[PDB]
Amino acid sequence: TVKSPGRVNLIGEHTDYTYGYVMPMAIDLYTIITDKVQLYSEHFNEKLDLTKEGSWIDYVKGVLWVLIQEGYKIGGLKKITGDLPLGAGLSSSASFEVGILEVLNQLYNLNIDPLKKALLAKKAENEFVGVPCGILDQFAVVFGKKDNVIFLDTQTLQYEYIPFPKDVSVLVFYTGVKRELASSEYAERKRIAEESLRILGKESSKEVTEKDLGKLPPLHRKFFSYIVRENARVLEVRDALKEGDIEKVGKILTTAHWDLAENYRVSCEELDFFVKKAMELGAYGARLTGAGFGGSAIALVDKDKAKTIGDAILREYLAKFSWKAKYFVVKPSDGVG
Ligand SMILES: Nc1ncnc2c1ncn2[C@@H]1O[C@H](COP(=O)(O)OP(=O)(O)O)[C@@H](O)[C@H]1O
Ligand SMILES: OC[C@H]1O[C@H](O)[C@H](O)[C@@H](O)[C@H]1O
Ligand SMILES: [Mg+2]
Repeated sequence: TVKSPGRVNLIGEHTDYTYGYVMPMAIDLYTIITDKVQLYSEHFNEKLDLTKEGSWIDYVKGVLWVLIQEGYKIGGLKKITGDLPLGAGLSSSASFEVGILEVLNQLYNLNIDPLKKALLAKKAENEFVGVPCGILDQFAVVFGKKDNVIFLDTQTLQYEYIPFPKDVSVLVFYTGVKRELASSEYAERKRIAEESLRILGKESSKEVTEKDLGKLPPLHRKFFSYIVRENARVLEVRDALKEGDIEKVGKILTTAHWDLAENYRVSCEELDFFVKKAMELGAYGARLTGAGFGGSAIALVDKDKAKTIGDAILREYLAKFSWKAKYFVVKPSDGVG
């Protein structure tokens, strides 16, 4: 049996597709996997000689395809339970991918080293399932460590563990919203960023200057100016956190949210409602997490106060919107084990 965590991004959003900085954490809500390929998906109540079908099994088929293309000698396997909500923005995708991968890693004794576990799970999701996405999710879910977040330079895969204060909790709030446009909006942001680097002669958003941004056209400059600003915030969250100044960390997430919401235009009414309400109830800061357009948000909150805050925002939110929102008081966790 294998426990694969989900994940949350502390700071550094829409940054990995230009090879900038990122600071995920694995969280303590999991996927749990228990001759041919025949699996029971407990959530769905349901299913080597490798076609896409249009169903969830496609994540399973993409990992075996990716191990085989790489030459590993594996076989089949014969149940999936879990805490983790699907489609919430807590990357059940990556949890499931690398949970499957590590079952094979353990059984068929592949002794695959961690960073390849992540790069392998991400190729399965990019090439097999049709879904674009940097290394954020797979890395977090594999490299998570107990009382830590992971600073990652995604250009160079150079990472650093930074203790997250034990008397501070990350409040995860799932809005219940998954907008249908989210997918093509992600790809547009991504298309536009790729183009910007290309116009500028640059290879990463770490390199980009004030005079560089002046050379981009209106929308490209609006979108890329945000990324250059996040990169800087990540570095500032990095120092703040290593001094245990969680109030500075919190102020920075807050700035980040409104830069995301106004400029990169990937927030929505209900993420903003959560952030606004978190701040009326004493949070250090709060901010959407993941792609945007719905999904989940985080608030930094004292541990002793977290359930009272969450319950307050939940009821406040459920009076305003009809979606099935949930929240979780979450602990930074170990990656796949
Ligand atoms: N426990 C699971 N059992 C079966 N399928 C799963 C499981 N976890 C994730 N999945 C599959 O992965 C998808 C997760 O979707 P995704 O678009 O990446 O949203 P999220 O960001 O939460 O991962 C689900 O739709 C489902 O097809
Ligand atoms: O930072 C936002 C985030 O959006 C999605 O979650 C992708 O899977 C990530 O790679 C990253 O781009
Ligand atoms: Mg996902």
